[PDB]
Amino acid sequence: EYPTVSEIPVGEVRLYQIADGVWSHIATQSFDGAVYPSNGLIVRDGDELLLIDTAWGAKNTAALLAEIEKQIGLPVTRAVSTHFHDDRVGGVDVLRAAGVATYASPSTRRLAEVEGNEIPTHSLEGLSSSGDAVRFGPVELFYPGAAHSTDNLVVYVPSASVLYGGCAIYELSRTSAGNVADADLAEWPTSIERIQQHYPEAQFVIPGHGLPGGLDLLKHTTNVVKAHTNR
Ligand SMILES: C[C@@H]1C([C@H](C(=O)O)[C@@H](C)O)=N[C@H](C(=O)O)[C@H]1SC1Cn2cnc[n+]2C1
Ligand SMILES: [Cl-]
Ligand SMILES: [Cl-]
Ligand SMILES: [Cl-]
Ligand SMILES: [Zn+2]
Ligand SMILES: [Zn+2]
Ligand SMILES: [Zn+2]
Repeated sequence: EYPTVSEIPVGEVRLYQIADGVWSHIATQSFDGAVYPSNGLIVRDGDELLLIDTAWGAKNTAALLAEIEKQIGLPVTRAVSTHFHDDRVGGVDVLRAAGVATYASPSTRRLAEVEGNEIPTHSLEGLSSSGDAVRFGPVELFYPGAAHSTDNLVVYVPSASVLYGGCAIYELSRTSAGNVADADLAEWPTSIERIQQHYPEAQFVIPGHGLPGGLDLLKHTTNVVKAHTNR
């Protein structure tokens, strides 16, 4: 039942329950003349919610907050953006105005400022070196090293065995690499290796765009990235 790009009008947000207390949020955006879906995560944090990533823009992120209230009804109190690009931080201003405490690593905040993108308020400590992991409410944040971007984080939900890869992990239907201008193509396979070694127990893997799957999505992503490097 996972919604695909043709099933979500731009401006609307859909939620998909992955496991007890874990949802993905799915939105769509026009970009480069195409339409792309984009995922983030919602994790129950007691009687509150932790949000992972915006819904790629102010309008989409307002729709995200509305859909969360309609379908879940717990307040979003904190949000983490997993790298500095607009599908992760675009809409941070909307979150901030709604009383959400927004977070990102120091590297993400700096890169967002350089790029002209919205800047999450709070700085996450302990994620500056490859292999670093820190617990943050009901998730673990992991910096695997540079991949899709130099700052990209992944998010593990231990209670539900859900690994959220953000844009460092590709869905299976994507067999070519795109929008890699800020990527470290050479390090990306090694960074995925670090993810597999650190979260071998993941049952579900959620890419930044497209359908969830299992841990196969990690090897798939390595295969596609390597093929692009060699092309
Ligand atoms: C423009 C998007 C976005 C940008 C970024 O973060 O680099 C920024 C706007 O936030 N992230 C994307 C990604 O690749 O992670 C792409 S969408 C991806 C491209 N594509 C080709 N076939 C299927 N897809 C999905
Ligand atoms: Cl961007
Ligand atoms: Cl705050
Ligand atoms: Cl706060
Ligand atoms: Zn990106
Ligand atoms: Zn605060
Ligand atoms: Zn992306």
